[PDB]
Amino acid sequence: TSKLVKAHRAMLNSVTQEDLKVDRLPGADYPNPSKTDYIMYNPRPRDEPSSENPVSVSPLLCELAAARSRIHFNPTETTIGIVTCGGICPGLNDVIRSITLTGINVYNVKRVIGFRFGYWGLSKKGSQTAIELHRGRVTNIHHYGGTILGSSRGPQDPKEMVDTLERLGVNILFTVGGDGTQRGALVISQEAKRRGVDISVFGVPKTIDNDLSFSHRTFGFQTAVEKAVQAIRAAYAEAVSANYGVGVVKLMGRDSGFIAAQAAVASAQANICLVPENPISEQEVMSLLERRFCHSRSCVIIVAEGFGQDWYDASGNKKLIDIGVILTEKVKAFLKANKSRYPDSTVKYIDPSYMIRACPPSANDALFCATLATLAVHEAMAGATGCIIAMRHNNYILVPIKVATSVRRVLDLRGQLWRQVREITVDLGSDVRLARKLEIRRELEAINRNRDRLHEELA
Amino acid sequence: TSKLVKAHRAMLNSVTQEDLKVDRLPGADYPNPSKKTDYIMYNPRPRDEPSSENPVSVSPLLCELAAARSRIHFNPTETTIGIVTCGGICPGLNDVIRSITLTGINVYNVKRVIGFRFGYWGLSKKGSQTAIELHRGRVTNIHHYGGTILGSSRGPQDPKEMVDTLERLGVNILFTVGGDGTQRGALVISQEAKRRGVDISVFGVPKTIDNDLSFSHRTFGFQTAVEKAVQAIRAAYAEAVSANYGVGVVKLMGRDSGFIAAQAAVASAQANICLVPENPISEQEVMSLLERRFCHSRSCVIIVAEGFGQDWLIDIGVILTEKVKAFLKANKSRYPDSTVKYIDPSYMIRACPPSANDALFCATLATLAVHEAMAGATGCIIAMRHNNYILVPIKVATSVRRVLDLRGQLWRQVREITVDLGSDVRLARKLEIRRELEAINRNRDRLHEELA
Amino acid sequence: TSKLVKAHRAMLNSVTQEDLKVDRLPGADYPNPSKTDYIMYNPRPRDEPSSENPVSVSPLLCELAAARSRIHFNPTETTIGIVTCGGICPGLNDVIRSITLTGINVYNVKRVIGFRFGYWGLSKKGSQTAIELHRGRVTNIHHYGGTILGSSRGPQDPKEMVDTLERLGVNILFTVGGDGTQRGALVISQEAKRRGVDISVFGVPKTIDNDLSFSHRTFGFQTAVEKAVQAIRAAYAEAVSANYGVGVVKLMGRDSGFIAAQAAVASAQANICLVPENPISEQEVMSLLERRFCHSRSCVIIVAEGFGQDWGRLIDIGVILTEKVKAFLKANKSRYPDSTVKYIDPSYMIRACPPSANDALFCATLATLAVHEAMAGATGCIIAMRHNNYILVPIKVATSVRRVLDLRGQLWRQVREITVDLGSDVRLARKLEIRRELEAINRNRDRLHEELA
Amino acid sequence: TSKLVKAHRAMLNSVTQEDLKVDRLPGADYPNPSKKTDYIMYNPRPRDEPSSENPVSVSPLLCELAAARSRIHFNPTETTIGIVTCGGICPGLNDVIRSITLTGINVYNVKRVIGFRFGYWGLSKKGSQTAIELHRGRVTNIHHYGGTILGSSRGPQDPKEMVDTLERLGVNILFTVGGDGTQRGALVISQEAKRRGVDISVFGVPKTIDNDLSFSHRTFGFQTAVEKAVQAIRAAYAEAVSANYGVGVVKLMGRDSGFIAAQAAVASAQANICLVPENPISEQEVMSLLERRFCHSRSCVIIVAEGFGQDWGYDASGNKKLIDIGVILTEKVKAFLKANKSRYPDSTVKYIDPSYMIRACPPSANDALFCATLATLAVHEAMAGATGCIIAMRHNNYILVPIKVATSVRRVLDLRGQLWRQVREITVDLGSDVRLARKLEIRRELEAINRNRDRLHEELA
Ligand SMILES: Clc1ccc(Cn2ccnc2)cc1Cl
Ligand SMILES: Clc1ccc(Cn2ccnc2)cc1Cl
Repeated sequence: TSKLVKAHRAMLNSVTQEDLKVDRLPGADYPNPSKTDYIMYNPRPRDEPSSENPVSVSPLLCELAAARSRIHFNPTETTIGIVTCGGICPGLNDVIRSITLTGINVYNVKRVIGFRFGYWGLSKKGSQTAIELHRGRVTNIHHYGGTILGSSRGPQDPKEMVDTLERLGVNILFTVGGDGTQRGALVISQEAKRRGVDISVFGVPKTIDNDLSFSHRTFGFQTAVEKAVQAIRAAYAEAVSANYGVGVVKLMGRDSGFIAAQAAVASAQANICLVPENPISEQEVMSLLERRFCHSRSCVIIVAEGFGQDWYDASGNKKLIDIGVILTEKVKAFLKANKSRYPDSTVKYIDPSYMIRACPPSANDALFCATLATLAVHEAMAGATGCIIAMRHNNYILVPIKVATSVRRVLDLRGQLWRQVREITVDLGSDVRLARKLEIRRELEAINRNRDRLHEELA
Repeated sequence: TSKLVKAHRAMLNSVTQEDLKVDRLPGADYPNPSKKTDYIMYNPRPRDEPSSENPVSVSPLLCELAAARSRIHFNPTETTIGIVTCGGICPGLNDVIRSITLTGINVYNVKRVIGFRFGYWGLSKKGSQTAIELHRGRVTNIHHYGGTILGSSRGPQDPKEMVDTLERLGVNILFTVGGDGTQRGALVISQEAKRRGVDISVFGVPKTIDNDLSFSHRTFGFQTAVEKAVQAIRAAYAEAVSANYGVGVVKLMGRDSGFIAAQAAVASAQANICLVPENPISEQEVMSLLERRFCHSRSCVIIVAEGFGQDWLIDIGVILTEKVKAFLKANKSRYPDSTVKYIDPSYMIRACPPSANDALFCATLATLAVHEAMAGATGCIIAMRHNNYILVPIKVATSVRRVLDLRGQLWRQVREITVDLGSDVRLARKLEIRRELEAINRNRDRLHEELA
Repeated sequence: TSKLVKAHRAMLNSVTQEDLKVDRLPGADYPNPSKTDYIMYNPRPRDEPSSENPVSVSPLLCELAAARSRIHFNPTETTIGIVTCGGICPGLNDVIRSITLTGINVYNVKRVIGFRFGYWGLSKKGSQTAIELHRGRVTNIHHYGGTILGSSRGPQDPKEMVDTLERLGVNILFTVGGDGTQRGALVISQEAKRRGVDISVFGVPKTIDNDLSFSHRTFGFQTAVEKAVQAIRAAYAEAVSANYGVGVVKLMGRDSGFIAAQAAVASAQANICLVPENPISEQEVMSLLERRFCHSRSCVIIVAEGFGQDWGRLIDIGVILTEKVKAFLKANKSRYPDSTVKYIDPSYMIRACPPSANDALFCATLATLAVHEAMAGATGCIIAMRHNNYILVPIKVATSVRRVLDLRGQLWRQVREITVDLGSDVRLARKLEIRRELEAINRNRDRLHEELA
Repeated sequence: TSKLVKAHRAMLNSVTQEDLKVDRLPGADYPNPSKKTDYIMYNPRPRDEPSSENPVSVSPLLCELAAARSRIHFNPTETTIGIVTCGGICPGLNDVIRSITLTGINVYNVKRVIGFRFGYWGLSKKGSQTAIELHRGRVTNIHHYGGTILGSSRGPQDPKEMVDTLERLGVNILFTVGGDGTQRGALVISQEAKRRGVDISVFGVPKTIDNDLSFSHRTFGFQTAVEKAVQAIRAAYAEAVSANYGVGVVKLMGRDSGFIAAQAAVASAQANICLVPENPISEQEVMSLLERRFCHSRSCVIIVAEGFGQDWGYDASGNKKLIDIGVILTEKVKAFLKANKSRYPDSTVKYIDPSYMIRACPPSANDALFCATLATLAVHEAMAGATGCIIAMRHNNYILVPIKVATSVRRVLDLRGQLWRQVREITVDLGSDVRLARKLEIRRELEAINRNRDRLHEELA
């Protein structure tokens, strides 16, 4: 294929144009109380600019998401279900709210059910806990972080859940969660189709890491970066205030390190940036720290939680070793070994994970959540199922779950972002004597200029 | 015929593929002390249905991708870079200054970087005296602050005077950070310096908060502007809600667009009326929407773009404010006690550092602008389209401008939350209290149950 | 009488110890389901530290506010009323919430009524709009600015309002507003006592200007400063970006200029600071601006809304001062050729916002104590903060005097410290400046030379 | 001892009026280049009721007010000022550095200002080499940032070495920005420099975020710390609420006090349990409060001061040697919930150490102004020959406290005071019942809602 990595429980070994076909629940009878279009996967041309229009490098076309002239489900007779799974994430309530109010205010659906604490709230034993989502209940939930429905990790019995959906007359079930959640949602889809029950299962991709394939952005990412940067600023001030001071700060990234990268660059306070895409040895790290301490009394280390997972697997995804705490103790033991050279020295660990997830979204992420939701509803009412909504090239597209779980995104280590990271982070490939000379040369040239202009300012 | 408007002094009456060719200063001798031009389609939509072979763009237009080049035209250790910030301020102006400075110094190792004070006036013979050296030490933490250390000013100077100053200071590359007018001036400087046969690259960094730049989905400062706008709406709302028949008027940015007005209205979800230039309506149309709102609520919030109602360049905020006040003082009968609050948050929106996302965006826009100017790009701007960075000829970028698609999903989402006269108020208000009552009865039932 | 100013319709010409006696509704029968103490007005000693303990300069003693062993009203039989009057203010909802929940959760009162849009919500035609304040209704109101009850300026008929209080069985009415509100609340108090009706009227002082007498702090002030400072930072960046750029920024202060002062000092970006306490001429201002433009291309002017109220034909001193400066710079185009003047009214972003956590805690405490005291039969009085202690002040007193910047005080020192001084010869000052600048840069030069091998 | 606690190595067993006398360096020759000491009572509470004569303080103690003096002791244009920041960082450290610098330069026009790097180590022979010049240009915008440009370090140095460096650099005034350890060191330097008869003024700027300083209602950084704590609680709460039987443990500052824990708990109003050193309780007492909370809610938030429960797991450099009560309490709760899986089946426990986001940040504008004032006054008084003393804030006034006194006593939550009331008001009380008492509460909202229902039915018509 091209840019993407094969996921660990991939259902596809490649993606053909057929794989991108979005399952449509049979029928399209009722008019929207309010033809499918495509966009190219790759907008790069195959040839150089000749006489005729340009041609995509990739044969892949993606289905654009938008409110349909004809809808499949009958508005005033439909019941919408929502369930939030996994760890929390900025704007979870924003998705809940926009789904609720699009169903109520735009399609005028019969009712909206919010299932409590993830898939457990569709189990026979926790279907008792579900709640009614009227306007009054979601009025200001978007002003807050986490989820009013609550969440939980891991799966339930597909049969139990489809049982609860039928019993509550749920025509559309919106699965707000990560890879594992949407793979579960495909199981529910194939169970409800095994029974021939008219239910649409539709995924709203919840990943803060923004490692979603056929996606440039997922909701919560931008807010996560903003927060990460504020955590780095505190790590930096804590580290700078100490002689041979190290600040370790763990940012999100199991599979990607997009947060680690973008936050490192944006703060411009990152001296070392450890991401899963670029795995390096313990001694490689300590060597970068050693280099840094040649010329500065201060080092700041960004580490993605998915880095150095050799210094497993829960329910869907993978059990991480706490690389933050490991890396912290490794550095401490390295500095206690070279007390000779780095006499007084201090190492500070920061897990800002809680302040990053558990907060309302930036207005830009809030608007993005609102749009992702409203469109997901517009399409589920038009019989879309077994699919997610994502953002590519300024457009909203529908991706089959089977595809979206098969491939994942990952830093291009030859790309402009990672350039800008190496631009600011320690490079062993710089002679520190020669570099530091040419530095003070410029500093001196500049200060002598000011000296000259100040002499001039005497009457 | 697509989603662009032809600009007021457009230099092109159409755009052909030739018009998109980016001027390259002759020669490409020196190697990038760091380390074929590539394209992306204008329109990524296919002409046909998904058939056997790969899909084909609806539009014949191809855009030049911006990236660090294997071969550069200018000699690093012999080059001098010039920067000038023009017009009104904007979030992350200092971020662009800093990243240009430090990319030139730290990545290309240029001889020196000159910052011209207060816009084009700082290249005039009479203000070239005020220009400053941009060493690392001078730009260290400027990105943490709003406005511009160089300072800015509106309007033009003598092209000859400015090229004179560029030659005298040995400026090989001049980075013009400003709006439409600035970049049109920058093309004048380009054509003057080429009339003299002087090896200077003039390169534009588009400064518009309104995000109305053609061949662009995003301009630096926009996201931060939205974030701030939303915080101003939240204060307008709390001020209006606290009053019986309370109106909050809040003026957001938008001379030509109303992208801020729209996105902020939707994101806050506190906008009852949203006035933008793209949708001009009468005074009575406004007062009718306010009247409708006051049928069911004691509270109205009005978003107005500074470029709206320019037939009532005129302070529509203060006009609209007095119009509403005079309308409510007429109709005291119906709206007895009533209060109207004007808010100009313009100052808190422009004059502030960027959000981390806009900071990263500024940094990238800059670093790439340098990577391309060193590779002999001139008479062009850098913009963001479809997740990619592209080089657009100034002649093109000034010929068309962006504008809200009133049939597009964003404006849908605005009408979704703002007063609609086209809704029967009796029928709507009924179906409202029906749901309210259903919900109340549910809670009632569960509370009755709570006898353990 | 010394450091305070006499208010414009003061009910007292001085304050005696008797004037400070806080009206107690007769009876104290029921136990708190949960002796009055004093603090000195002035804690300064009359004499030196001699053999015996020190003695206050002032004879005045203030009643400390705290939960009483015995309360006057019967908890499960009491109804509490709240009304927010005037302009909004950070933490209005915080006061509403803490009063509500102290009455409910601590005293377990029968019910709590919130009267809509200020005194209008106690008028016969408006009492229909009042609302029930259960826990569920005030749960998260403190996260927001302005008032869920809503507010309105001006008075109503005292008789109409006492009529509504009796009809709704309101035993305690909490008046959240400024001077005018509490003077109205005393009228209601004296009307309800003219009828012999067992109602306690208790004031929670709402002033952002913090010009309340017998008070060092009022709720909303700290938050106001924080916001003011953020407005100055934008004014500054707007002004700096222009050649001969002026930023005018109007902060709160009708009678005081405490916000103007504290914000000027805290930002340290204020070049001129105009406050009502120090009224100066138009030409005095333009002279300070002129001085500033001798050495800098940038001036930032803090103006209190109550300054220069004699410049007009409150008058909008922000807009006046703005046009005056513009006309002065257009007159001296010769000297200040290109020049720009930017006005900023951040008034809306300052009032209409939730409180800083420190102001939220302060609101919570002001409220909870106001309830603890009203249940113990306190009436015709306000609660304020003096010298780290909470005290009860008779409204008659609190409306008679107001606070005001001490222009010889350390704060105003720190303002003059950073704002243009005409009393500096600019030639001699600017010399001694570049001397230090050069000394400093030569030092760095020396240390950089050292860093080479 | 009456309201205050005796500190662990207190230099006084009581405070008399003589103990409050602020050491004045002999002489007061030069005029303040800027154009008789006043007192305030310790306790402003009267002994008797309001009778015929003026009221009399309960306490005989009078405190010296701090303010710019008509006559100063040191010669401005001939004086050198020294600054050193010690210990852990704190909001507005740079604000104190800046205001001291610029008051000395701009107001007194002192000869020079030296900033000693990384605490007392920067006065040691071996680190005196690292000290820096503090000109206007160097402190211009440092106040916009957290931590210290000078840098800091814990622990002591040789008093002789440090006085050696002070004499060699001609430092007339040394400003010690640190905690009570730092100021006790500063008294050692004071008594060493007086043993040599060297005209040096040692003046303390109290750096405690915990706000446990005696003869002080406020220390710089406190308000900002609260603000930040509250934002950490809000994230702890949202993380806990999103889980079925979800616990959020959040460690706030408080080695000796728990003022942050208390004020943050009350202000957030999201705290279900609040553990502070002043009120030590058993492991089972905690788990019992959690158990109670889980009877009625699926969500618990626990505020723990770092100085609480220091007997669940002596004394190295400073006061003690703290066990990580955050991590202990976290594992204890986890093991308790894993034991009662029966009752609390699915359950989640989240630990949060927001310590770094609280210290390492610039001050709130209110704390910035407070830092600026503390500094400018400290300079105004050191120039007027004040030494062996700190500046603090009491009853809206700035006072000078002898270090010997300030290190002898410390503040601590009054557990019968209105603040701690307001904490118990919102935190789990075992003295509400299972059902028979714990019942009367679930009323109100239902009674209210039928009224609104009725009026909404009416709005047909
Ligand atoms: Cl919501 C979601 C998130 C990520 C992915 C692909 N992926 C990324 C990392 N591991 C799998 C797929 C989906 Cl459906
Ligand atoms: Cl910097 C810039 C800003 C806006 C536009 C398009 N335009 C023209 C007039 N209004 C918007 C073009 C450019 Cl090049």
